[PDB]
Amino acid sequence: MSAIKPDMKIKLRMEGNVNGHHFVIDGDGTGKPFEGKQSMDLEVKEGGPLPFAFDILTTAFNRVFAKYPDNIQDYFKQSFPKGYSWERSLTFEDGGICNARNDITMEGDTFYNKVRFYGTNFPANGPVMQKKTLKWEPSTEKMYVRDGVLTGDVETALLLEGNAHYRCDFRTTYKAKEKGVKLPGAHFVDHCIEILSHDKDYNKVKLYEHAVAHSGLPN
Repeated sequence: MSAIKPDMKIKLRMEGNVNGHHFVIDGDGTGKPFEGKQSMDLEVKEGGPLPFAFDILTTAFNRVFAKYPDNIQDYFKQSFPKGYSWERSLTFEDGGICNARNDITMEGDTFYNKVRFYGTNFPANGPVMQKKTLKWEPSTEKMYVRDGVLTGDVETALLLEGNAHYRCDFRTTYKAKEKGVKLPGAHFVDHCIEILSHDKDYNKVKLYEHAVAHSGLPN
């Protein structure tokens, strides 16, 4: 019997600053850790309407919601009940840079998330500050160990209006709270993130993510 139930609740608070614009966003959702699926309702509480593309934030709103096969060590499920934290750099092709972190805890059937998101050096004429993004392309996260730390690299892109892509490189470090959770072997995580619904200025958003771990093969 596991600390992690087939159905778990999610409670989040994000505070952040992009190009000097302060905001606070709350989230409430549910997910299925063993199926690799989560959805959540987000609401901007302060700083709305946001003057930048909501899409830059969405990967910051937990790899516990990833379907892991038996033959890959699941570092994220093994980290509970005490939990884990991640730190992420997002590097955009036009010099925009973000730093995000999440400290994740579990109380009963609920994951609590303390999220911080800091963004700077977005050009005022670029697609983030002009709100020209449409979605993230599905991508594959490469997981590996660097200097004894579990590291995930993604090379991906935002689709823009007008048949263009805006490229972004992600690097995330993941750290169990508990001393002694064994690191996994190198592997991949396929993921897809989608905004299912939104209101006029993206003050209320429903967000969905699906993630599957694998070793790079078909069988």
